[PDB]
Amino acid sequence: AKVKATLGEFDLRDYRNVEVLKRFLSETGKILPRRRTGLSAKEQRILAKTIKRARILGLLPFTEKLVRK
Amino acid sequence: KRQVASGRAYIHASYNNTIVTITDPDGNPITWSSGGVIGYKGSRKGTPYAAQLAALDAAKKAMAYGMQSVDVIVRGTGAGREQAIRALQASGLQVKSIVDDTPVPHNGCRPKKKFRKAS
Amino acid sequence: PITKEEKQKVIQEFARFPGDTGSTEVQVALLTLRINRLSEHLKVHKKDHHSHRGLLMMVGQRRRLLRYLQREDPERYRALIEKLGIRG
Amino acid sequence: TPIRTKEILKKYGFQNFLIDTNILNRIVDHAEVTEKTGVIEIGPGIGALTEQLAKRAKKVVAFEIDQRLLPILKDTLSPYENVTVIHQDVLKADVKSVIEEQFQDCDEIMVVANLPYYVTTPIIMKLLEEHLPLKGIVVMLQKEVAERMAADPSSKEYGSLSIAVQFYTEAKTVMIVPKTVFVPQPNVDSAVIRLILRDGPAVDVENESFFFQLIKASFAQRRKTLLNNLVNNLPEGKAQKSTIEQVLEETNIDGKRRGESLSIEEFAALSNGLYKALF
Amino acid sequence: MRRYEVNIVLNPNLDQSQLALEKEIIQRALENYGARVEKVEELGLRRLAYPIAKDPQGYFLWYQVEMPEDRVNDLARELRIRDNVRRVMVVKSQEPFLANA
RNA sequence: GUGGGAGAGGGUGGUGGAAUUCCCGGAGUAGCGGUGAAAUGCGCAGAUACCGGGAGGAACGCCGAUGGCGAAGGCAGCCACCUGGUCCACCCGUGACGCUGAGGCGCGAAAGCGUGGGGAGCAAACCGGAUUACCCGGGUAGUCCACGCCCUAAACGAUGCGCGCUAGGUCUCUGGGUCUCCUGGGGGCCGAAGCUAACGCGUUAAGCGCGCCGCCUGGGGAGUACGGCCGCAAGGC
RNA sequence: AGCUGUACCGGAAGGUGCGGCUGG
Repeated sequence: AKVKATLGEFDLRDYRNVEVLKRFLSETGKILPRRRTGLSAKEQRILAKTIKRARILGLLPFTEKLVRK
Repeated sequence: KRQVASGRAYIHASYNNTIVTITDPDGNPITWSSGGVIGYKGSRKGTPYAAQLAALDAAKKAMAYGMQSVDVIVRGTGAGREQAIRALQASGLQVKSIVDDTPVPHNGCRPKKKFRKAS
Repeated sequence: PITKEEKQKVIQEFARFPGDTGSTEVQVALLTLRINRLSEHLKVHKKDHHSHRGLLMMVGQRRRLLRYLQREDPERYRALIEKLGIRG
Repeated sequence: TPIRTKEILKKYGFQNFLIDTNILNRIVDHAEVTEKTGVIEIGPGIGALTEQLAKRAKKVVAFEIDQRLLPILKDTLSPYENVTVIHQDVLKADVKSVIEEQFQDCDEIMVVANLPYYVTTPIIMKLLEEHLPLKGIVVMLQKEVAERMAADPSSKEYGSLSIAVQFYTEAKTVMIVPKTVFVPQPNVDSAVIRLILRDGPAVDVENESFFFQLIKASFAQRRKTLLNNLVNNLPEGKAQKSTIEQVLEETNIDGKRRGESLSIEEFAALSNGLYKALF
Repeated sequence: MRRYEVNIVLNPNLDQSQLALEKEIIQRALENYGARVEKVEELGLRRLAYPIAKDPQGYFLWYQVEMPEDRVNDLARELRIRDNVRRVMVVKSQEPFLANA
């Protein structure tokens, strides 16, 4: 599916709303492409900026470990 | 001796070698083995079979120190990754978690000439 | 940046008649304001080679407007040039 | 011989060749070999040069390092009698003995060679190093290298080879070989140069070691002030900076001079200057 | 004369006294630079996705302020001097761009 | 002029994490590294693999794109300040105020130079190992910063700038509206008429026209010679 | 796979370093 579809209404510029932002990160703490998030470019740009900001604030992980083979 | 009975395993998988290091929860290594320790030299060290024997040998030693179960962490993307995981899985230790921990730069130091040309 | 207040006061000062925003005098005054601000900036920032082009363009535009004004009515040109302190 | 080359290669089941005739005579014309002068050839190959050389050579010694090419040297040089093959590497040999032995009856020798360039320069350097009593050398040696061998003291050619040879011998470009004469086009031009030895060194023999050390030091960072070169490359020299500044004054060489713009005379003067003053 | 959001992440292992003192000092410093507080939000304790100063806990303060621009940098330089405060971030108050509605 | 919009446009401060190297502490022992296969090298003064702390330099993974911005060169972590260009709507103001431009003046990747710092990784020259180059292990300049020079290129879309006219279809970035659609500005593919020696171009013209500038006159010798200007020099015109 | 600006080359039938181009 898509991350946007698997979500209600929310703000993209909210750099503290961790519960929604975590939905846009893969198993590893990496930003998902538009292929997965299902956003327009402007939306993707704003989301990536916010993600980086939250990363700095320590709320979101820069990197992590995938628990598989 | 240590009789920790529960530790973890670090599998450094390279293109040239595979090294398995068994360790306590605290991270202090207890025993280790590689492709070279078995007796292989040169390119033979890189083979998946070498990785299998390395994993089995390290596991046997760790059992001799009285372990029962580990938590395997794999680093690198060499040719002995899956073979080492499989070997350690059925060696008798009760592996609980398999974790990928490949350390990659965030576009840091400039790589060697052979590894450059990357877009 | 130039706030709306700063611009407005200049517009309402240099206007020929009330509601005028587009006479040559108003354009020259606004360009002068921009040029002064940018000159201060560039005086501080020596290695801002990208803004210097902006300054050159602004100066050129001001010179063209002044040439036209002088050609049309010399008196207004003299009054403007003295009141703005251009070329002195 | 272009027509005969194919025949000879095919007849044995078989690499750059001077197939053409006129110029092989011209190179030995410049080489000036007679019944009075013998020849040591190190690159005989198939023996193309050897035939026309021995047509007017006093004595012919040839060095072949590979015995795969050996079986064909005899039968291709059947009529000629002057030929004597020493299946020895010239670098690993002792040319002094061979000079004393084969050419004892003969009068003079001038080396003429045609060998791959990746082997050329070390051989010439060795033949110069050991002070053999031979008249001269004639080699075609990748023109871009020959210019560096001659290399008037400027124009991107005056390096360190230039100083060495001009300290040992004389050099000057003799002939340009037009491309494509070789059956495989070598994508590069070659030049025949001649070296003529001299009686003793060109300049002071005060310290060969220190002279060459200074030569190497001054040309490490070619694009650099000579003073910077010396303070950098010369051993320590950081704490001896003031000494260098001192010595450069009385030698009448300016600090900011880009050592690539020096003469052998100036280099000799500086070699004498720094030695016995630096330490 | 613009609107900013000031985020402070400070040492979580502060008792009532120390925490009150830190809040008071940062408030005084904020007021010192001609800043006016529109609102304050106290999010308390949160779980940091990675350790900061070896401690996986952080105390979060969020101020909406309105202040002169040419001061803001200095303010940050002022607020980052205490050893108790770990992270200080000042961001221009933007608008809530709404999508998926 | 008013209202709004997008952006790795530029400069100055300041901090975030990943990774490499090095130092210290702990635990543990015989290889590690490297290749097509090996060797040089490092290691019993304890190397590799592991955990913890510290030092420093350089670059910013995911998003990231056939994307965006700039006159070109070129420009990617994030925050703030200062600042240039540009688009759209309203159609409010001036009333031809325009286009181009020999000289001049400024900018100008990389590689180089001078005066001082800095130096983690990589790496000309150089030093060694295998097998002619290639490949492997080291390594100075250099790569980084400040100031001052240098002024070159496959500096390219090999296409000078401005304006007007001449079928469309499709993808995409970004504004506006009366939002199935309509109307602006960028970036790409396929194609009417037409053009071209052909390849191909084709509303982003290499079509049809007007204005201004630059340049060409068979190859080699030759970007060489001499002269002049500039540069510390290499060299540039 | 070549080409190119610049800088070196005491194992130059040419090689390498830093960038650029497709005229592969």
